[PDB]
Amino acid sequence: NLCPFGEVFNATRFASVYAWNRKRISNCVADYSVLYNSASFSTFKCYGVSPTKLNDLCFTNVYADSFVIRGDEVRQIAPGQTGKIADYNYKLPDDFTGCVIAWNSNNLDSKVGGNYNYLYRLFRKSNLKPFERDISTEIYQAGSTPCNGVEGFNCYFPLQSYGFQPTYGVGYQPYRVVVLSFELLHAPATVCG
Amino acid sequence: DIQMTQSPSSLSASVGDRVTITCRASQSISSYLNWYQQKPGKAPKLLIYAASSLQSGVPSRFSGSGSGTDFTLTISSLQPEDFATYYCQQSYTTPLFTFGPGTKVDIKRTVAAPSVFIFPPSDEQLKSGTASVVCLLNNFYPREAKVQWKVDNALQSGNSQESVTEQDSKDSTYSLSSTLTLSKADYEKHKVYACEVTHQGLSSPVTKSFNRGE
Amino acid sequence: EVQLVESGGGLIQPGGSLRLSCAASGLIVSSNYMSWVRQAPGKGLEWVSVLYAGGSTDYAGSVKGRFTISRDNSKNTLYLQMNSLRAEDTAVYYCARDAAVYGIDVWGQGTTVTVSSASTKGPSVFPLAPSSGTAALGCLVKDYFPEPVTVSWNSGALTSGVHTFPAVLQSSGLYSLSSVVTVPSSSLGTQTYICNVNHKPSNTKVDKKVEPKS
Repeated sequence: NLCPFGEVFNATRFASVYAWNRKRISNCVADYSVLYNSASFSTFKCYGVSPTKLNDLCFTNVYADSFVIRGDEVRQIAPGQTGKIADYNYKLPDDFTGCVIAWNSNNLDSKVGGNYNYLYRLFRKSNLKPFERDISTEIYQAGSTPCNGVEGFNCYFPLQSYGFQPTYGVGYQPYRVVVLSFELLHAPATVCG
Repeated sequence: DIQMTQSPSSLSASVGDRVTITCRASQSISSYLNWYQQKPGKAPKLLIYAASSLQSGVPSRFSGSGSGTDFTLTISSLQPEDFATYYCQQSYTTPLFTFGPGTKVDIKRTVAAPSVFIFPPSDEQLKSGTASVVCLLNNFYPREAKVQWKVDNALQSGNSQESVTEQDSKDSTYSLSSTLTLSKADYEKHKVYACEVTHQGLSSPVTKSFNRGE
Repeated sequence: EVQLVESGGGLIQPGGSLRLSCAASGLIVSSNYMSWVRQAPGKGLEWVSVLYAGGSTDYAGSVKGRFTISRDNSKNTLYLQMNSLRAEDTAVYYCARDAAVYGIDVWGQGTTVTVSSASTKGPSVFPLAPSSGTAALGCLVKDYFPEPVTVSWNSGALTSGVHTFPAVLQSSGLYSLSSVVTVPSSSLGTQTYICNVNHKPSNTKVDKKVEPKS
């Protein structure tokens, strides 16, 4: 067996950024040059590693996160970024080792009328820690008096929709993102080349 | 980046009218669009959020509508307190918001042509070495008016400043002054100073003028 | 109520520093997108810098590097440090709560920041003399700094037909306004017209009699 990268990159649905999906890759072999020799990605930055050397290396586990964001927003899927995505939805650590792979998904995730399936956290009291996943849907308490599940002044619903049609600008269109993380522990490495 | 635009820059209305401001985003922003009111010397007041929700404490004669590139603000029956300037703001790219350029709503009134007066520089000012020539446009409506300085028939470009009053509390008209600032040396090598005004209420442009030293 | 109280504006020389303060009551600064927004004279609303609830900052391209937004949760107070100020930072500065899709609903009161290298200076008062139904006359109030100057006519006995214009800023960095009035031609020989100028920053008070010229 080799690694099911096709069931993460080519999967039918993708997750919202705030509820990003994660897949744990183990006991398989992975050809990575088949990913960088696809020519089908708009973004493919690797950190702490070089994509070509990648098929030469071993890791104990590899993690594939995947989610949809907006065009101008792929800038935030980097170490050391700020903004509502990197602060409040998905944060990479300053010493990330792995690859951020993005591509244009305007063809599939942006329908006429609105694709309101894709959401993002717009309100949060404090920045995420790296690889944190906030799923609460509490009303957001911007004031000092609690909300008690009612929207209103100082009392905001925390997730907001993207609204993606197939007719847009450039960095206001939907992009599917896959973040690969490479972990090497004092344990039997199970993903090799 | 998203640039916002506003239908008419200024429009006139009477109390009890039904007024429609439009706004256009340079890219589809769904319905992330808010409307604001501003009166001179005070801070903006949120009127509409999310294109069509009425903000708390805002009269129900206010209402919004639109999604995508085009949006509209309606006032069903203009109240006297509604004469003000109205801005749209997009929140798609929060918190980096861009504002529209504004729409001023003033008080409609019958058309009135300006009374034009040209004022030579005083001889006091001519001692100090500068010459200020002033053109007054008095009690005209509507606000759109154009002033043109000629010196010995040569049209002047970068040496005049203009100022206009708020709409009169009791006329509903505007008055405007324009000031041509010349050196005394330059002032004295020319003869005919003229003020050419054009306004909707005038048949053809009006010219007041004077000859230096007469 | 919920209120954003602002303070700290004033006059400052180019290159100087200024610290704006926004004291919040009825919302928690630590929990909100807090923005600074400024409005130059006669322009519109421009976004300056923002303080995410999480602690991130962003800044307008034009102030990137000279300004720093911050807060003190103990005092529930938003701050803006303004260093290396230029003339074009002159604007009324508003702090506001950005509630994104729900709108910028809470606005501060304004604080005015004038950046200038001008010396404070009392005005010259020159006469705009009437010429040869209705005549117009006035005062040119030239070259004063800083703002503002107040005008009146015959010590307030004369208010009909008076127009005092908004001041303009000349290329020299001084302000200048005129004040005009329309009176019956028949009174020119008889009635005395004096304009009363007051400029408190320089303790200057002028009265100037406006006669027909000989």
